Parts: sequence; structure tokens; C-alpha cells
Amino acid sequence: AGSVEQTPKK
Amino acid sequence: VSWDSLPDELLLGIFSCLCLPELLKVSGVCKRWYRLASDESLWQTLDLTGKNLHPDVTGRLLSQGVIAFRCPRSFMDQPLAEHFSPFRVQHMDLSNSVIEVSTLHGILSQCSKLQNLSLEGLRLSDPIVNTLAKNSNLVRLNLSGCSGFSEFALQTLLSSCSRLDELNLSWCFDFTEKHVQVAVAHVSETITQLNLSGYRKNLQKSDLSTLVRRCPNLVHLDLSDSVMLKNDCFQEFFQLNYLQHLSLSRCYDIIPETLLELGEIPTLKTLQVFGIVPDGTLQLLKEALPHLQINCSHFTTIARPTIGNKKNQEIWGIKCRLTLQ
Amino acid sequence: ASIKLQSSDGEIFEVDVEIAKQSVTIKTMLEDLGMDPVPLPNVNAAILKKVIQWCTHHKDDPPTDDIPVWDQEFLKVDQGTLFELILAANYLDIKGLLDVTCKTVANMIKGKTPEEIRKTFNIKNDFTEEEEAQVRKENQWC
Amino acid sequence: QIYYSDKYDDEEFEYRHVMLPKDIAKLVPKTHLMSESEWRNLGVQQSQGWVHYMIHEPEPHILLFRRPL
Repeated sequence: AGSVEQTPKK
Repeated sequence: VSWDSLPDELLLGIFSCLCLPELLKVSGVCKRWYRLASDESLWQTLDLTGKNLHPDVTGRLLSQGVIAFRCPRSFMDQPLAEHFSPFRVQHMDLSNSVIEVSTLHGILSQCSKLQNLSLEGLRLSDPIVNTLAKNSNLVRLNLSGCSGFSEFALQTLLSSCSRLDELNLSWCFDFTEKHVQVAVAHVSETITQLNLSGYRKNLQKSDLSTLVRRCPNLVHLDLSDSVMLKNDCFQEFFQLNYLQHLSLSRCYDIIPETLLELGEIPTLKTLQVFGIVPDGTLQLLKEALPHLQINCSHFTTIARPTIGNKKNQEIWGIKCRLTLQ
Repeated sequence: ASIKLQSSDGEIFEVDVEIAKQSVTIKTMLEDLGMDPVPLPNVNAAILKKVIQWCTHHKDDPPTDDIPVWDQEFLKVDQGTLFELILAANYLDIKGLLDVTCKTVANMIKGKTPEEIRKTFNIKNDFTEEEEAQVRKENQWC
Repeated sequence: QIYYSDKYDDEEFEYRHVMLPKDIAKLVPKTHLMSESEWRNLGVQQSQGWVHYMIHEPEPHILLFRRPL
């Protein structure tokens, strides 16, 4: 499970 | 000149040229015109997209013999206060509406004739899903993003719909591995389009195996966001002699090189593999597999009533005569 | 190539068989019962002449929304004529003529209030005041 | 290029909107909403469980999301 699914930082 | 002598069929012929609000206006002319304005022949196709209305009204409109009902993104956030007899509706889109579980149940409990249904984005329940199983002629069913029902209710529905052609059962967020396993073990063998994306860890390679074993006629198979699927599952797709459209986006453990195998599937036309091709390499994949269209379809068409051409007001190819535009 | 039709009042019209074919009634009358003219007891000479005029204009047409320019002037007639044309279109079963005539009457209905409708077409208004408000109530939703 | 708003909640849902640049915005469907597979395919990057639940018609380039608390 590569590539993190989260919002990019500001 | 007396127009009262003019036969019913000819008034219906004139009425059929009226847009919806114009049609309701003329019902307030006489008891005869009122009778004919609600006829049947006039109410076959109805589009109320985005309409805020009481569910008693929608029940009443449906009781007039609506065959195709387009009503996505509507608001029916009041309780039903009336009882209804069976509806004739065969094609219905209620996706992404504001409607309570009980109201939805009230409407659907009167439906047995659905051929095409979308409840995409709606909270359901076991009684809803169980009552849906009355519609054993369903050809296209969209339950994408739906929730509130058990794997037991799902099984009954899937066992009833033994002629299903398109199933979108993706992103049902409260699904466990039980739902997924019921899905693959109970979908009709007739299915040619399946979207079962969004289950990640709850969908295993063995589930793909079950599916392929049971459903040899798959033409569209969308298993986006299924982390457990790697290149060791790829031989499963070769058991599908009709497969044309495969999606494996964000199946992160797939090594980009191994996608070359899928180029050996003789019937394959398109492949979606968003999120797993390293930046600056996509054109390599494309040029390596030039008989395929790769990453050109962001969106699913599976059991979707209305797609593309930026306007489109058709519901599974049916243009609705009565509309608020 | 040519065929004869007799109107209700006795006048006989000679027309092309393909033009007369546009009428399904005349089409279904030509298979059984032979020997010209074909009696049409329900359309008179005045209306039949108009019908034949129309069918001649649309003889090469292949065939919802938009009354062609020619049909607009053709239908510029009194309510009596138009009323007869619809019945003739229905009796003779001419789809395209039924289409444009019905649209024309509907275009008259478009805009006019339910009170103007019972006047401009002279229609009897039964059950007023209570029922009329109850109809308005049922259609409030729209 | 893609703007991600701050999140606020009610007793039931957390909410965010996403502002798309013109090139991505032109791909946004007009006739349905996007499942998570679909908005991720578009390039939208956020956490799991966000649901594109309504179309804001005046501004198609703005995507409205919510997720259960």
C-alpha cells in the first residue's frame, strides 16, 4: 500500500 | 365553433404538445379537461431534476402511470402522509436526493416493474433493499455510495435480480468483507458490467476468483481502490473472454511494468490505472500498449442513467417529455 | 400512379397514389375493395382540397418542436377550418398533419389564462369557486 | 493548483470544499456526482471517507465534500 492518501499541506 | 365535440384522443393529442406547467394550467378548465390532463399517455416520461417537493406529490404523479422518472438531486425531506397502489415505473433516477429512509421505503414498496434504477448516494435500510428485490426484471442497478443495509438483504436482492446486466455497487462505505463476499458469490452470472470499487482491504484476491468463476460474461470490470490486487491476480482476467474495460486505479502494489501482461488480453480496449504510474512514465505505458486507451476515462458509466455531452437530460437514453427544463 | 377520392358532399379529386398514401385510412382502404372514387364520407370538398394541398407539399418529407414556415401560413385559417382539419387529419390518419394542427391549437393555449381558454374556444365551466381552488391547490407544487 | 479549504463540522458531518484550476474543472461531470474513485482519478487528494454530495451549480469548479463525524 504505497502513496499516502491525505490532504496536501498548506 | 364547439370544441366540446372534439374527441378525447384529439384533446390528448393537443395536450401532449404542452410543456408541464402549461399542462397543469389547462386542467383548470372543466371536469373533462381535468380528467384528460392526468390521462396516462401524457405522463409516461417525467423529469423533476433538482425539484423540492412533498413526497405525497411524487407518489401522486407516479400513480398517473409514469414509466420513466428522472428525479436526481431533488428534495423530498418531508414524511409521507398518503398511501399508494403499485406504480408502473420502469426507469427511475433518485440519486443524490434529500429523502428520508421511510419516504424512500414508501415509494419503493410500490415498485415491482423497475428495469433501470439509480439510488446512488442514498442511505437505505434492510426493508428498502428487501423491497427492491420485488423488481426481478432489473437490468441496471446503481447503489453506489449507498449504506444502511446488511449482507443478508444484499443477498436477497442479488438472488432476485437474475437478469442484471449492469451493477454499480461501489463505495458503499459501511460494507464489511461479508458484503463484498456476498456480492461476488451472489451477483447474477448474466452480469456484463460490474463496478465494485472502493473496498480496499475488504476485497481479496479470492473474491476476484469467485467473481471470474461465476461471471464469465464481464465486459466492464471496475476494481479501482482494491489494494489487495497485484500482478499475481492478473491471470484471472484472462478467464474473461469478453473483457473490454478494466479499471485498477490505486491498486498500489502493482508494479507498473507488470501491466504489460494486461496487453495480452485479446479483447481489452481500455485500462484505467490512475495513481499507480510514476510521474513522467505514463506515455511509456501508453506507447508500450498502443492498442489500448489508457487513463482516458476518469468516470464510470456503469449503471449511470445520464452521462457526458455536458447537457444531457436523458435517463438511460429516454428523453422526458414533461419537464421544468 | 393516379387515384380518385370522393368527398362527403360528392366532389371527386384526382391525386397521386403516393400522396394519398400519406393517409393511413386511404392506405388501408386501397388493399380491400376495388374500383375508383374512394368514398370519404367524413371529409367535405373544402377540407379535402386543403388536405391534398398539404400532402402534396410534404410528399418528399422523410419525417416535436417547431412548426415549419410553410405550415404556419397554411394553418392561418379561422377556428372552424382548423377544427375540421384536425378531425380530417384524425379520420384520414395523416400523422404529420395531425402533428402541426395539434401544435397550432396548443400554441393558442400557450400563454392564455384558464379563463381565456373557456372563452376563446367557448367552453362550459362546471364546478366553480371550490373545485377551482382545489385544482390550484393540487398544482401548487409546480 | 488545487486549493483545499479548512474543515468545519456540525453535530453530524465534517465539511470541506475544493477549488479546481480551469483545466481540471472542465472535466467535472454536470450530470452526476463523483465517487471517491472518480474524484481521485481527477487528481483530488484528501483523506478517506469524504463524499462529493452535491453540485454547486453557480461554480462548477468548486467541489463540496462531507464525511460522517
